[PDB]
Amino acid sequence: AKRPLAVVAPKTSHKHLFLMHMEKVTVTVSPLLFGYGHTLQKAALDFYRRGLSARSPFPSDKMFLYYSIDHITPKIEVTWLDGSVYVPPLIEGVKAQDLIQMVMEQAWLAADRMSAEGRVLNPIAIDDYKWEQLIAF
Amino acid sequence: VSRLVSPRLRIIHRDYLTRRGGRTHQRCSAVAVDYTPTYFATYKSDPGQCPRLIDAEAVHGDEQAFWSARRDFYRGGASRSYYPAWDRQAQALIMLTREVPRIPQEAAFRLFTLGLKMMLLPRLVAGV
Amino acid sequence: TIADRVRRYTDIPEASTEEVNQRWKEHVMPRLQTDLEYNLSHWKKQHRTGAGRPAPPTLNEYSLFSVPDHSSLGQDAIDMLRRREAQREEDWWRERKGQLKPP
Amino acid sequence: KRSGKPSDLPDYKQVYLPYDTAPTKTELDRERRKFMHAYSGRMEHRKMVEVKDVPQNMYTYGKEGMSIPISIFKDQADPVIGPEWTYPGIFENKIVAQHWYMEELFDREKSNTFESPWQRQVLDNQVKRRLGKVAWRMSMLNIKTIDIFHKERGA
Amino acid sequence: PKTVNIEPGSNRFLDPNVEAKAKDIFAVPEFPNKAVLHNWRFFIKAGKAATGPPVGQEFSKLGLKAMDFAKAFNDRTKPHFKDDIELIVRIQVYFDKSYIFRIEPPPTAWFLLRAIRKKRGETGPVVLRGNYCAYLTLEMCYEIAKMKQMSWGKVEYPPIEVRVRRVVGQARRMGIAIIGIDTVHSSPVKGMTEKQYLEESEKHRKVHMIQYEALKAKELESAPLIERLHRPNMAPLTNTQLEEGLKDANLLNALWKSSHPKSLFTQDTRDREMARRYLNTRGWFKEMTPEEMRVVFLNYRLPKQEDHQRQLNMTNGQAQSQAYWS
Repeated sequence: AKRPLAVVAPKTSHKHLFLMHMEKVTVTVSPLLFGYGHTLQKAALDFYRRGLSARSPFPSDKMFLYYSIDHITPKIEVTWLDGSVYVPPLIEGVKAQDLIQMVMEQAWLAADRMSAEGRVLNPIAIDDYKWEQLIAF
Repeated sequence: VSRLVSPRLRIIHRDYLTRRGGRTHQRCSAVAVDYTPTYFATYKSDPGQCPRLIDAEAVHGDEQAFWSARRDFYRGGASRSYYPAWDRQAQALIMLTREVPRIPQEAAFRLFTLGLKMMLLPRLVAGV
Repeated sequence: TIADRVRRYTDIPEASTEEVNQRWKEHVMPRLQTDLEYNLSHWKKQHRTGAGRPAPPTLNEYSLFSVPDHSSLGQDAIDMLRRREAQREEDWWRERKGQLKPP
Repeated sequence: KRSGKPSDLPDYKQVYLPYDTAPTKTELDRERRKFMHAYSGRMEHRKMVEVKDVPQNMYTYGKEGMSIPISIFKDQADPVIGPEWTYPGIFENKIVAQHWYMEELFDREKSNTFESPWQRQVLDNQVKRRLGKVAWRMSMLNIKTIDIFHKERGA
Repeated sequence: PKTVNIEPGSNRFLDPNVEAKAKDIFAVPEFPNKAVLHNWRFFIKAGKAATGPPVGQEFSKLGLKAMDFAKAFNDRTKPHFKDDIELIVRIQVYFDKSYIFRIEPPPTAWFLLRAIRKKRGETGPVVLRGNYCAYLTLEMCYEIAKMKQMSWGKVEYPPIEVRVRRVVGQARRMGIAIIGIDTVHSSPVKGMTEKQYLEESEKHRKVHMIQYEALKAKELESAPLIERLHRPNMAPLTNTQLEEGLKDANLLNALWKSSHPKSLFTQDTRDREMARRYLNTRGWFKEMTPEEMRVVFLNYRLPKQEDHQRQLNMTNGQAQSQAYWS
């Protein structure tokens, strides 16, 4: 780090998992584990669908599913441009809009840490935080 | 005694203070068994050279079409809901646990191990 | 009362997923090839040929995971409950129109 | 709308006759005389009405061997019509396909007396619509308040 | 004189010649998993697509020189086509502005006015117009329905007979009184008595069923595995059970197990009888031994052949034979 990290962070709700600064979002599960109803297995796999959705501007070719074997609880691993991986903790009762919110919210912190070490950052297309917008009628 | 005797599996616990009820600060726990950081090297390679983990593209092509698939035998329209995750694993768990073809080539040495006792007994017998 | 009103949410998916564990460990487990690490590595090879063997499951292989499904069960109970409410209009407007008939 | 309408209207090119016995002129206008009327609306509100532009001979009209001018491709002329039992479900559709008032269908179900084994399918597809006209009726009210017949009507 | 083919309903498809180049142009360039911005729809003639307000404008609202697309259109639509066949173009614009368009056969309303020879304004629903317009006969709708297939990758996703009731209804909604229905008498024939005409239908109309079912059952054997799963019927449950069975799901569970058709996994007496001991406390079905339930608690959407198949599973060597192999 070239400077102490940020203090304040924007606080807004993220619909879609746009590639803010991540480089590879892998989602590991073990189908040997099973469950009917809302479990973590379901919460993580819809996050795959919700990421691969035709709606989210996430690059569909950059998300990697990974069937495990050894009863690996569903892992969601995001890797940023600097290569520091991040597993959003899958607390029980979680679901899609949380993980799409966790990783996107952390995306601003992690992209901040990359911007602290000295990594040059790119222009981002989406602006989840409405800043150039005004509500019109 | 390792809890999950599989030494590569490592149990990680994380308890968090998240805002529930809009104002509160409750205790939420994210318990999980994940692979030891030992088993992280050969997995941050994209081919999944680490075994026990299979690129989903292997068991079938284009999960972009296998998980994004929407029920439509005749449920077209608004009722073309996605598939329930409970079978969408099954059609992939059943594909994982298929018959892989044990070839008789391995069976020869194993057969060469089948007649192990019967013929090694007279070897030391006939060799005095 | 706490562990009750949450049991509305989980015991039935548990009463199910604890019956599959029974079905799994009874019928498929005996005939399950335990050398999976070799088996998976075979499909990572079948994929590097491209012409590999991803096989689709069949009904008899799949009916193991046949379960009471409130995705459908709870739904078509409403619709059938509803096409009785849709049934009690033509049978109502036939009854009302049947009140104008003399005795 | 004007667009999406045919400009050139090809005419019925009879390919081959469906009979060897000519339908003599006398009976032609004896059976066509019956067709100039066609029922409409299926209940007590049965309404025998008139049909404009009646074809002249219906022994030849469509039963076989006439062409229909839906000519679409380059090599596909006005297709010939095979005989009746050569099209699937036709004399079965004759039982099913028609204006069905639900008044007339629910007495058939609660008495399980369907003329056809598909009227159980033309019933659902009819109620499954009317429920949709509600699940859209209400997924709109979650926006605003839409009130029926509250604006002026007519001129 | 000459009947082209005498078979009980083998003309459900276009000629393999015309069906060859049927889907050469009516094909869906596969969805790139992008986020669509605009799903436009046009009527365009055979190959007379212009850069004008009909097409070039909506591109020019977005700055696309639609002088190109019209050519890429005519790179696929100028041949193959009888003159003046107004097609529908389903232009689909993605967030990268790259379009993808499916050309489609003319709207069936365009077909219907051709097959009856009526221009714009001559046709109408009787309640607006007072008269049935041009006649038709079911024999004609079956050929408007052959060039109208929703899945121009799977030419018969809706079976043809199912497709006709659609075009028939759209016709009646335009005033097109077809003869086979809507009238006192069907199409008169010089062949035989009305009875000798009706006695030749009672055989044909039912031969089609074993034809239509088999095609409905072959479809379900390739249908999604979830589709062939068990979904019990709800016609027996009376609307107080049907409501008292929604407050507590336990009843709709024990019901499912109680009336599941026999399988290798549901031949557990205690599992089936555990439910049967739950319902009796709830006063539900009590006089119906397991058999008369399965025949009424079956997925009615099964083709008769297949419901009959699942119903007799215990007879089929028991399902105790068919199991998850390994």
